[PDB]
Amino acid sequence: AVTLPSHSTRKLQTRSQTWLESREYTKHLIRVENWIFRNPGFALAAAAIAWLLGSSTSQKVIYLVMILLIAPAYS
Amino acid sequence: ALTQPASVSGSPGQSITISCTGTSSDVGGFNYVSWFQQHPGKAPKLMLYDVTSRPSGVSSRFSGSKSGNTASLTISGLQAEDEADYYCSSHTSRGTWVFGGGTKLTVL
Amino acid sequence: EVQLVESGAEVKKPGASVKVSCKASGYTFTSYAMHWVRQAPGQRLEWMGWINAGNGNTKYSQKFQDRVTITRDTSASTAYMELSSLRSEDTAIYYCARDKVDDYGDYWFPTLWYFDYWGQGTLVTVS
Amino acid sequence: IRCIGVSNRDFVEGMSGGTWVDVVLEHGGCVTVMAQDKPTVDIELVTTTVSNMAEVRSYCYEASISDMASDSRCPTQGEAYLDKQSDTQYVCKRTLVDRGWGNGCGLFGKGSLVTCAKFACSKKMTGKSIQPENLEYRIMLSVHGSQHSGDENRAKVEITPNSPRAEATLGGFGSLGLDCEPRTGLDFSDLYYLTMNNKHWLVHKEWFHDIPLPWHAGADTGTPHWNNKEALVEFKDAHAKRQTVVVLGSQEGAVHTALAGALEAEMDGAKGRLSSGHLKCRLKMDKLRLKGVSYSLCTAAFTFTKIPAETLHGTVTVEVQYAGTDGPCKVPAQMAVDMQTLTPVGRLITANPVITESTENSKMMLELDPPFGDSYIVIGVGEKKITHHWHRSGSTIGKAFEATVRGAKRMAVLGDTAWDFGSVGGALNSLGKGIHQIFGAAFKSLFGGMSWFSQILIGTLLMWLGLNTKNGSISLMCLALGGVLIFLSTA
Amino acid sequence: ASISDMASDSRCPTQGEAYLDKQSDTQYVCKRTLVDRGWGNGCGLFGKG
Amino acid sequence: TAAFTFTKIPAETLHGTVTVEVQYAGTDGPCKVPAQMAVDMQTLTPVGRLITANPVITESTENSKMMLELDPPFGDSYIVIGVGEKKITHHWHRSGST
Repeated sequence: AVTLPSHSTRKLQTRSQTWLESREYTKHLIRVENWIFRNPGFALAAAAIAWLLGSSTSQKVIYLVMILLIAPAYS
Repeated sequence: ALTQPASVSGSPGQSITISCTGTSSDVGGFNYVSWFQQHPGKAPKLMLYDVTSRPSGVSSRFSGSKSGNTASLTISGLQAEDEADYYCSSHTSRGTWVFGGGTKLTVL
Repeated sequence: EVQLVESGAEVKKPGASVKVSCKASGYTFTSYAMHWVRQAPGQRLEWMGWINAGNGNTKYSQKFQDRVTITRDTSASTAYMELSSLRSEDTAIYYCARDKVDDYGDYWFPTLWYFDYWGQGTLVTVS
Repeated sequence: IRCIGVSNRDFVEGMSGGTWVDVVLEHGGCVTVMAQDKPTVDIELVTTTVSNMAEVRSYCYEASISDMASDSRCPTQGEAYLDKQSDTQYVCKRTLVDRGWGNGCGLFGKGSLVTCAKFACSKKMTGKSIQPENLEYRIMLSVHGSQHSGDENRAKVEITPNSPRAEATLGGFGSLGLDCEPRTGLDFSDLYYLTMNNKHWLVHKEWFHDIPLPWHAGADTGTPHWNNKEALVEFKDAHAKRQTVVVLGSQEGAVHTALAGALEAEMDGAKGRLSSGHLKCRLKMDKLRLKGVSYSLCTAAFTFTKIPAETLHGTVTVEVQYAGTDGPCKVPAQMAVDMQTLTPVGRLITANPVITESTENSKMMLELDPPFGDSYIVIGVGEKKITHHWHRSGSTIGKAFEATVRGAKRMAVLGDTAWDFGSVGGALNSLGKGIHQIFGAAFKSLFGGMSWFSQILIGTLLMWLGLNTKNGSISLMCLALGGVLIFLSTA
Repeated sequence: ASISDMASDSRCPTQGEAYLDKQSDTQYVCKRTLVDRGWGNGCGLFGKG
Repeated sequence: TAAFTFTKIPAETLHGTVTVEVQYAGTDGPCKVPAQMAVDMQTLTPVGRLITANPVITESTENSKMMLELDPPFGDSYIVIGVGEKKITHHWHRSGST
């Protein structure tokens, strides 16, 4: 069906390569980059919402990053 | 319901094996495997229960083994009084009993 | 010691019904379950069913679910098997075998050595 | 030999228990165990076969649908009921439809529609349960000595939990005893064996159970009965006046990506071969002897036949040819500097090299561990000693750094077991192993549901957190970060 | 209501799950639970079947 | 003083105890079964507890059978049955902690 849990949660650790090892990092970065490239307006909106939250600058930057990670996954 | 060879023959003094192939519900999953010997005229006699285990007054020549879905009775040192019918039986998972086709052993 | 003795051989025309007993001796009849096994001439053995002589529960095989009735008589230490609507295929030898019933009085799981003692047999001839 | 070119081989030198040495064998590389007066032995794990697995819950990844039917009721009646809802082979769905006075129902509310379609499955995939019993490992070991670069020098050892210890008999060399731990090797009590279509995987439990696909439940005997029967059937409806049933597409490429971090496996007949695990063996080398001692020295001539080559770890393999017919005979060989004073520098990995045949031109291969400077491989006795010039690259400091990197990678791969590779046995080793067990349990409980990116993200996040938190928990964060980020950047 | 011929199916601790052929029949009420098993009962393993 | 074989396996009960079923090949009559739980086969030091009797084989025939149960330590260990050079051993792992 639609959910189909990923197995990388329970990755079997051994000397040999796992099933699809070469694709993990580029997988997630590609999803995020493609969504942000298609929708920049939400980059603006997430910057604003993150600015309204969090006192210090570090908190606001962390909020911006976490919003821009939650949005492409619709998690 | 259990696949057994039609007949098996062996000269006196050597070992021989009778196999019994079942499914994952009767022989594959359970240690409920028994071997009965039946001389003509008499009623069957329990030769082995619990796969390997055997009753008290039974000669230690009869041995039992099991691998996957196949049980096996092994007779080492084939004696004279061994020509009879050998039947394997198993208690299925659903609570019923199944018997084997039957094997006529000939000591020649 | 343990002795299961059945009634003598019987001949019946098709359509009739046979009733074969199995008298037990040498042990406590109430604490054992009796199985009935049919053997065709020179063929495999066929399990037909069992009866728990303690409380009276029975279980028949799918092949004989609606043709066989097994009952018991504790006071007389007997187990009767009645087969109705006989056919030419039913010409075979009927054996009875004991099996120990669990200490709780139920017969859910059989004991590893099911058919440790048998009956001598009884030939039912369908003509 | 058999481990010269492996590039993931480990040297287990000496013994302080005098008799035995612990060792963890992995599928990737092999171990050369070298004692003080015993022949070097190369030990490798080759295959692990699993036997007589029991089927559990085959799923269905390609569905097919069949004669659809439907039933409908006027707006004020009961509910639609198809006589094929009492059949466990049909997928049925009930909805509401606009009806009335045009369709042939005199009332205008919403009627009830039921649509059913017969479900059939092509290409079920099936998982099977592995028990740590009836799981067999094959260990191949070989001895150094007389074998040329290309049987009293090799042995094969089958190890199952029923017989965890064995003795490899190497004629004239004695016998190597191995007591091994086959059960606790790779945790095969959470791992199923999955097959889809002639492709088999080693898969975790609790991933093979949270899959949303129509599943049977073990013994497929007659007419198969799929339990979820949806997740491959979509019930659309047109503009409030119809209903349609479609099937989803074959789901085999979605599972292939759902599997990621699940090991590949192969299968021969009823048995499944894994090529990734790790066994732990204690090696008792107390019946290992040196075959070559009490041999007269070979004094005819020696010629290099291939060249001295350098393995990936610094050692030097040398293949020599002997000219004289002497017999079983001991080869003189060493590493030297300052050929006036032939003082043995470096160490030679072959335990003892001996020429074992009595023919004209015999062949032998030895290997040796040269020092780091320039040196000379000297083979021969006198006035006929061939010398080859050798140059080894990196100082001892680089060797210690590479040793620590190998140890870190072995820890990241094996978890707590890494403390058992030279486990001769001390209070310090046991203390380290214990505190590592505690910390590993804690870390696997807290983290360990993350996959190279969640771990990198949380590593950077906690790294900033510990860097600027200014409390005494700085160290706790940064250490957890060391753990996480190396667990990422080492695999 | 009225009830009729009961039946049951059991499996060893490390197997799949029990399955009666009368679970694919919409005229039967079926319930699945866990039962103590092992060695004595006749299946060699000791978990819950 | 004979050789023992493992008829089935050393199964694990729910509470951690091991059940072992052994078969005896010699004919020494009623005799004690030497059984222990050990690590470090070099120095056979008894670790754990054997929740069974001073296990004995009753019959005097060629092949007899026995069932004994053991309470092993939490680490990895070996079931050691037999006296010397014929002692069968089995590898066994227990999960919990004290």
